[PDB]
Amino acid sequence: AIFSDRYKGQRVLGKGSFGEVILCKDKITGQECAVKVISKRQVKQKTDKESLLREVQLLKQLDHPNIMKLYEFFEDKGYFYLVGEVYTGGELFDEIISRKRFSEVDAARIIRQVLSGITYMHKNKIVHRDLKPENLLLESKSKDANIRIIDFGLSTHFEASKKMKDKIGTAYYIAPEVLHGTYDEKCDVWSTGVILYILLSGCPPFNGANEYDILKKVEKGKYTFELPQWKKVSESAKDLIRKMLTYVPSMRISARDALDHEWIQTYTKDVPSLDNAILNIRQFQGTQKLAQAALLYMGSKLTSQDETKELTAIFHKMDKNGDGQLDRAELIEGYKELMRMKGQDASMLDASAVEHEVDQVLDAVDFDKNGYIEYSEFVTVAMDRKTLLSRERLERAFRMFDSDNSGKISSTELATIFGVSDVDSETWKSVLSEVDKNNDGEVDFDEFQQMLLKLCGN
Ligand SMILES: CC(C)COc1ccc2cc(-c3nn(CC4CCN(C)CC4)c4ncnc(N)c34)ccc2c1
Repeated sequence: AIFSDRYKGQRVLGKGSFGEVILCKDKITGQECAVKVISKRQVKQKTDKESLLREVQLLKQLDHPNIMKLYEFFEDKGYFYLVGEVYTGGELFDEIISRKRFSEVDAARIIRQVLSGITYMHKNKIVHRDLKPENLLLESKSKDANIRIIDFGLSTHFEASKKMKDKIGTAYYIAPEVLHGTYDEKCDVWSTGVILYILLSGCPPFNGANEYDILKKVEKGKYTFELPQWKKVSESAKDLIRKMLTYVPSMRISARDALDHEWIQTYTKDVPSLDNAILNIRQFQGTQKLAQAALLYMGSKLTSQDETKELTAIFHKMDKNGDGQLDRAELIEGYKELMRMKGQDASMLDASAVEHEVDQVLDAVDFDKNGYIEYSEFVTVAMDRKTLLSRERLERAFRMFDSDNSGKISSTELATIFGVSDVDSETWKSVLSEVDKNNDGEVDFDEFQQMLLKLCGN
């Protein structure tokens, strides 16, 4: 069975752990699904084929309201196609920051759902290991929507990326025992404890100016509740967090036992709003998403340098007599040749999607698609479109982060952003000196963009 014989791509949702995720549709039944596409060249398997196939077969039979439903699995020479149920509510934290109030009742209802999901998967001997806020999706845009946990089962069968653009926001949530090599299902309880701590305070329990500093704190395992906003929080919530953030996993509370904890029993069956927490989460989230967007922008610029020259070289080879003109079918053949090697665009997984993409570029530049075309102009527009989309994505993240609409990001804020982005301190300061030549101690959007261009060799 071939994935593209059955499914057509609608639109790219985004890059998640291990691969890009595409909204797809069954060509016969019209069923919509969310397909995670793992490139075999970029991601290495940890287990054999026997093991992976059996896991998939088990997962397809499992069913729980707080776990993503898996429908199908496909494999070809280059990729794995993981076909799951599509959820439309987005990431939990993105919904949380938009609401006016947030209490321990809201938090307890959220955590009960997470613990219920984890409990169920643990009964079936499946461990997540990489549990974090971006793995908590809302089933729909409804106010009361269930949480659906994504990526259960993946870490067991695939090695994680070492690229920082993939490792953003991982260090806060990882259990200490995962760092040293001996771990079991209890690591998921630790990660949920970290998430709970953040839900109630808006600040990570283990924090630092860069990834390795965060990991050092995690490894020591020590945290406190001495921040002012913990005065608002019930002792039972702090007691549960303690039990989930117990260092020795054998002494740490199980997921199933946490469901029976006083705090869950009291607050899920009077309570003020955690206003300081929601403000801190908004800053946390904003900071995290801008760091991610920065890395993705820089990644997109490098992909463009690579793809522009490769696409030009492919068409040069095709252009036999060398007059620079190729027809639409040839442009498709060359663009296929390109996306064939590169694992960048997952929405270009079959010939039909490539035909469509080529037509969109020709329609943008007002070139007639039924005659011969100046390929060098096609390349420029095809790449400039991606450059523009990348620029616009970054800008939206910049505006989101700039919550007072000042138009600026301060040096203190840059340190925070670049710290999360794990860009070396003297490196970004060096680039800031290049861009900020009046010692303003702040950058507008274009200046920020220029700093990022200088941080990826431009
Ligand atoms: C074979 C199993 C162990 C895992 O298989 C799957 C299959 C589909 C998946 C789909 C997603 C997924 N990922 N995403 C979107 C993320 C993609 C990146 N953006 C920036 C943030 C959200 C989804 N949105 C709606 N529904 C979904 N199911 C997803 C995540 C993990 C998945 C794992």
